[PDB]
Amino acid sequence: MRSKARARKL
Amino acid sequence: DDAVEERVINEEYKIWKKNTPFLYDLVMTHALEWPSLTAQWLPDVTRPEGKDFSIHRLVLGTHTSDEQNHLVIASVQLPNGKIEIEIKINHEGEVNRARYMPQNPCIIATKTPSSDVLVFDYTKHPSKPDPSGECNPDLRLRGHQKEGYGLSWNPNLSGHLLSASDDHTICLWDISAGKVVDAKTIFTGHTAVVEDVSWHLLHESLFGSVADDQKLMIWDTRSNNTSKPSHSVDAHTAEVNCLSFNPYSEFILATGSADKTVALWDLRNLKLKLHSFESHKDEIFQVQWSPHNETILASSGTDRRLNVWDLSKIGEEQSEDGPPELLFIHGGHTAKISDFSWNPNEPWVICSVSEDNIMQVWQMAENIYN
Repeated sequence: MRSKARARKL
Repeated sequence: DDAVEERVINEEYKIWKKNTPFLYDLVMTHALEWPSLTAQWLPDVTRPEGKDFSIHRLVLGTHTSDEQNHLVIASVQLPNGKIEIEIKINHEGEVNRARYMPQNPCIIATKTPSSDVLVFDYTKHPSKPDPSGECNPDLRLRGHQKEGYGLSWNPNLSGHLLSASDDHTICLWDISAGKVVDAKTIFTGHTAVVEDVSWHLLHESLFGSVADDQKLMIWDTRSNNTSKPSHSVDAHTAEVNCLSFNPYSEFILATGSADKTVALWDLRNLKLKLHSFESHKDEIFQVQWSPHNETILASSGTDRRLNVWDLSKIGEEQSEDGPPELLFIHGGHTAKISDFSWNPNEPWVICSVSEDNIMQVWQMAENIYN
């Protein structure tokens, strides 16, 4: 079961 | 020790960046506004008369931290080179996975962080998405209790869609007759999170699934028993995250695992793994056969590498620096690779997307495979 990272904006 | 690895990653990328003129015939890098968890080339190519490039298109998505998400169609110009977004459609939560329907490639299924599987006809949504952020899918497909990633359209029966979920189930819908469609069938054979599902490319009744229970299961839709598959294989020593059927060899498929290996399988004798491809230093999340070359497959995951394998080199002598069947290591990404797609119209071109917003469209040098 994968753990998504917290996404950063560019 | 944490931000030491940051130095390791920065120095390896410096060496990789310096070596691209000998290792690649093409490298295009593009920073997306938000990262995509998903990537799939659309089937069409346009070659405008008297221009030095061709135009290809990709299905992408967003993964935001607490901002409006979108399903995305991008265009890519490839030489005989810009990357541009053509449409953004409002989507509820991040796009876990997006896949186009072979029989009508305007139709895109998506996996959301809720249990709904959504279906969009992308030509029925405005050019600009509405600032309100409202999601208006063309269908909502009900059946799951949790999110998932696995999604597969049947190439031999239009409108038949499979989906895998963290609820331990696989759902089947027949979308052909913003309404809600309940699952035609729910397959309950796995005892843990189902990570991936894929239809066989030739046999309309046949599909495979892989799960955190470490199993590869082979299912037949003609069976009245939805709690037990036709075959059940102890595939790996950890979670199995992906599978892919070989498009030229109807008995052959590949699975990728948190055990850091890709396994090669023959459907006729699933007691005996044919080969184990070893070189990844972490969990594998995607595996894909080349559309053009029967002995070629690729794999990616958490170690930030995309490996290309050539099965015909299994057993060759050396003298080592890697096994003989490892054709190429793509080291252009500096974060986890979430998905990748082989371009169906330009042999050896791959698009790969990672967690740090990077999209790369690339092609290894010709002398490496020829």
